[PDB]
Amino acid sequence: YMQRRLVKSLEDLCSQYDLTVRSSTGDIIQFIYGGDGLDPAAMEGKDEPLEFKRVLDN
Amino acid sequence: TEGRSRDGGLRLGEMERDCLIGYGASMLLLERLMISSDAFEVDVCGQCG
Amino acid sequence: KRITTPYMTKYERARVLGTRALQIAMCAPVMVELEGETDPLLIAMKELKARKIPIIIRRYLPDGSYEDWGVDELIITD
Amino acid sequence: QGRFRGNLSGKRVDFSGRTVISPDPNLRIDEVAVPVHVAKILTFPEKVNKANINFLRK
Amino acid sequence: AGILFEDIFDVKDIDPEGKKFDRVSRLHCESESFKMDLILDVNIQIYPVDLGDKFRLVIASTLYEDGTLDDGEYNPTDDRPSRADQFEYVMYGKVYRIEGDETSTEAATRLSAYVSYGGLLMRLQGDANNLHGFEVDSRVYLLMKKLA
Amino acid sequence: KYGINDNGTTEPRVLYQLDRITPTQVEKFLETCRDKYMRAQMEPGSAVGALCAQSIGE
Amino acid sequence: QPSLHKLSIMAHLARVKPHRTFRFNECVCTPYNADFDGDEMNLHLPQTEEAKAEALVL
Ligand SMILES: [Mg+2]
Repeated sequence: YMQRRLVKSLEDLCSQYDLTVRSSTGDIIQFIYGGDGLDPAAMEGKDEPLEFKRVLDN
Repeated sequence: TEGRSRDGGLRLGEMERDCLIGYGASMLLLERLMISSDAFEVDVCGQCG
Repeated sequence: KRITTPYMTKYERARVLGTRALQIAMCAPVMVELEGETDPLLIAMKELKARKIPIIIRRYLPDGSYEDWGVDELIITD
Repeated sequence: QGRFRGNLSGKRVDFSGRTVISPDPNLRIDEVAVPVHVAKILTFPEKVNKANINFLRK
Repeated sequence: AGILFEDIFDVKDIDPEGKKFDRVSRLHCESESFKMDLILDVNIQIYPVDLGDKFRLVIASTLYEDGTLDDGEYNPTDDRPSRADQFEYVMYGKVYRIEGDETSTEAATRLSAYVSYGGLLMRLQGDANNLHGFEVDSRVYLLMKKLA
Repeated sequence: KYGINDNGTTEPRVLYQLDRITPTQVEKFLETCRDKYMRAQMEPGSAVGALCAQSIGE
Repeated sequence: QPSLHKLSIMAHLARVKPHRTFRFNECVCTPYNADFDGDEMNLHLPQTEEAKAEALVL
């Protein structure tokens, strides 16, 4: 039930091409997604986009 | 129809619709919840609605 | 000039391969020389790797302004 | 079982199946082994074009 | 002679932290002619090592004494006189980490060479003048023979 | 700590293996970091509210 | 069937096999939270080339 409420509240949000996140009407929620503009699915480090020491050893 | 004994077919629930929203598969969600369930052409008047 | 991202996103890749495989499933001319591949989605992916799909992506910014990008001039990746 | 909660929110679909699962490591990780008695029923409409006329005749 | 290193070692301790494994023991050695210390894993089923033993260790970049550095693939079946005939235990691994020590704050010359024989490690630590010719990703043949 | 002159002429040449970094590796390092940062951005169109809802409800 | 996160539904490339069970590789048990104890898993075959392509890519 908690997840059904969170889905019905959040599902309209989408990341536009100018990298803002706007609601269904067009009001801005965030000017950039999460401050940096980065995907959580591509985080190689602890919530950071790279881990430089591992890449340099690579 | 509903169950196995009626040769019924499965159910896209309220949660698998959410999961298909999460991928951003717009046309797959359209195809599942319209074309392979009940497709129908209406004609809507544009002036009176 | 065009300000949006030069990488083809995964949604643009999915729909360009969808519309192109649908057109090749109907009797459209195939731009690359196919080699006995039958499933039209494979023919669309072979067209995408060789950069010959005749699709222009029109990306709409939410104010109303748009940008036309050819599929052959995006930077596709895995 | 009304219109909204019963038929608009989530509706039953066809071209579907339901079977008990059992493991098989010999497949790749992006393959599923569909039985024959389900794959004879589930169909995909393949439009005839120039690339696959000789396949669909067979 | 494509020898990188050749010295006589003496075993100081056979199993430091208990017999963790059945077939492999973690030797801790030390040399005579130089001030080398040697951590080594050997296969003690095929080649038993006791506590006060004393062996001669050789690390060479090739097994052929004419200096033929051609090694596309090793052949166990072919027979020809090689360097391994003078020895009783021949492994083969890769150097993977040359690393300077951190225990001294300035003006030290002790270097460590970690050589991994398919998982069986070896720390060859000593003065930097002895270890000339070690590089990362070079493939060495260890050779070894007990002395009377 | 090791007394290595930067001209490249000290005699135990194994000492140049300690913290070895070359300009080719610096070029490949910076290109790999730029490529990972460019592929790690939130792609536009991503249904990011649904990802928030599922990543909290799971 | 109880679809918690978005990896409760993925798309595999089917292969037909004689016996009567859906057989997938066991490395994919962690997304579905399947357990092979008589668990059932639904199948959905898309009927349109756009639906195939969106399933295969996304
Ligand atoms: Mg279970």
